[PDB]
Amino acid sequence: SAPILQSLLSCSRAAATDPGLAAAELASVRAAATDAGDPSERLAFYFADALSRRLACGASDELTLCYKTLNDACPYSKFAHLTANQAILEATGAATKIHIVDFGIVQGIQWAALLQALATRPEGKPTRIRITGVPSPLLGPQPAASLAATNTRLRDFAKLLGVDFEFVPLLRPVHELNKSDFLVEPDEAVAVNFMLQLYHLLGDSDELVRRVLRLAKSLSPAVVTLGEYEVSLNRAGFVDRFANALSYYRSLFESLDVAMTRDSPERVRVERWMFGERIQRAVGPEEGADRTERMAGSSEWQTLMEWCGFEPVPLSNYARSQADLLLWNYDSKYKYSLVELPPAFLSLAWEKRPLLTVSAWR
Amino acid sequence: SAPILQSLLSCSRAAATDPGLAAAELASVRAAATDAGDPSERLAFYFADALSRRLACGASDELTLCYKTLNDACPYSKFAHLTANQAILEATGAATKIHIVDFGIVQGIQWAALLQALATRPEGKPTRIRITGVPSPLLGPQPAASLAATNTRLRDFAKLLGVDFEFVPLLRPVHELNKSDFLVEPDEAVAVNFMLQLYHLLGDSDELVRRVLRLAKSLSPAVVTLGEYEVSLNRAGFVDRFANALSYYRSLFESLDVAMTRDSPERVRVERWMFGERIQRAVGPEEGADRTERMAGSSEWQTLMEWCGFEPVPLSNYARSQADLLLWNYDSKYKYSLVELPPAFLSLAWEKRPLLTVSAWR
Repeated sequence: SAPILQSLLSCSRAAATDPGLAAAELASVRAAATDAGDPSERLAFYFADALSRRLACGASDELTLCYKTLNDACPYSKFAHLTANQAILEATGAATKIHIVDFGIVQGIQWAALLQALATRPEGKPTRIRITGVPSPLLGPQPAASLAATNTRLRDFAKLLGVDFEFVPLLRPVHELNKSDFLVEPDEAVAVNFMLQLYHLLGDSDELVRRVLRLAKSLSPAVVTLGEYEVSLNRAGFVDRFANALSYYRSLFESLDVAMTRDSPERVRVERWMFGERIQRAVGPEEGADRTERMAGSSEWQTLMEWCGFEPVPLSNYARSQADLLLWNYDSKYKYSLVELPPAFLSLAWEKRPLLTVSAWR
Repeated sequence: SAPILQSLLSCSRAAATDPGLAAAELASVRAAATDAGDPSERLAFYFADALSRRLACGASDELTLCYKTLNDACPYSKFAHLTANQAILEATGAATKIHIVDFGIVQGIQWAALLQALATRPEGKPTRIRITGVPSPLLGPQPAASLAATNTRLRDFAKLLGVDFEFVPLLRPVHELNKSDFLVEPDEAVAVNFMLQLYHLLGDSDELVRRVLRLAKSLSPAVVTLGEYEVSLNRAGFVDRFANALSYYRSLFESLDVAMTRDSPERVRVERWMFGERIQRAVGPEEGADRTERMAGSSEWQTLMEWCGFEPVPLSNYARSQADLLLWNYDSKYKYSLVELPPAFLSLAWEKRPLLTVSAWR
């Protein structure tokens, strides 16, 4: 472990104690840190900033560009989508009519991939596919242009498969939606998809994540797919959260380093506006009900899903191969691998540290 | 059309006439050209160089790196592989044992993709898949380390699918191989794959391309897939070849420009060692039997395939959708589209100009 990061960790520990943290210690880390240097230097830059802000207190455009950059450089979103899609395909094989509910849609590519897969599945192409999409916070407060374009794009794609298809959005806040808003029909199989979405609802209270998991369960889904960041940033106390976050973001920062140049502006946008802001939320001033954008590890998610009446579904026999296929062209300098977490999670890891975990439930 | 390119074209025309080309004209193009400027400037640089060499006469490492760069920046190889694989999957559905013959294998990714697809096909997973691979010239005169590693990688992948699998290489020159060398068995379906390979055999004479197409036919394949550069650089005379090549490479150079930075060293490697060398071969000094690395348009390929007793096979109903899916994340600055060429070719185009064409035959 790099000295700048060990010094940062001792800073967080000192900060949480009675004597407190000396300015010289934090100043030394801040001096050594750089948002333009190597991954450990950049990482310390954003963490030392957040720690400063914590001590001092006592956009939509950025994010959408960031999301696109991250997914061109890294296999995270593709891993998650394809692994979720394989679980949906297998769960819904006996159905001729399928209804997908996407809590937190960004662009349409997961569903374009799924449509292609459904068209060629063993049981034969479905006679109807409907998608109901709740826009991801990544699309901002003004998601209409983006959703309409995704709708058009998916409907044009479905025409090229010869399949009856519909897409509709739900724009009201999820906390106001009810079962009847999803317009589910008795003759269709439902799959519910939560990809990098549900962590937004974690809070001092579980009520919002409970309300939407109950809502999902009420649709009697054939399967519910969950894709989540693998880091425990919820109820743990500050010193543990700081350590958990530092290790997690160290892996993310390193995977950016192998993928993009040291001077890439796109890279800095991701590091500052996506990762840096998340770091501020996890390790910055805010606490209790004020602390937002929490994340949880896979055991905590399992506890919540089972609490809401779901049970684990094993992933496909062909989920590890599909994920290896996706990683095939990442040469030797990349450090991606797949890690199983119990009971039925599959996670994409960097240097054997799980970063993005996918699971299926019913 | 850019003035530097129109000036280049008039240069080629002057060169082929009796008066000849004036040094001032070619010097003006050479002055304006730059291997570090915009696509039309880089293009003129390599073409003006080749034209100079023509007038004056009266590696494996480079290429392998180039191939990797090109395929990380552009969808050409993925388009070709996935479209070929879909045709193989459909042709071999009724078979429980499949034997793939790959003339010109580079790395294993086409077959890893096909194995994944076969494992999930409607008819149920095959009981045995064998692959016989002839190494691509891109692997150089020393392909053993690369082939062995590909073999290992594909066999490890097949274990994760639960399918009986074998891979073997053929290292002798293709002009010495015979039907018995492929060890085909009466109970298996054979697919033969030529992806960016057969153009290497085109020559003043057709004998080498004839010999290998007859060899393929003798294996009684369920399907033969062909993927080729869409540019007529074979029997056409110099002024036509120069014009054809200039238009073709203009599209390739432009697609690199949207994908990579102007100062990328990787980009220059591709432009100089892959494209620049090909340009030298097409438009440089060599003629008649000395002219090598010819390329042909889709009509010429159809003539040759039919001459060798093959007939066109329609591509999948889901080949256009699969190709749209592959292109989904190329944003608006990219100019890729799909173009049908008769009778049954599918081509990936840049600004509506076909660049890489795939077809199936039997």
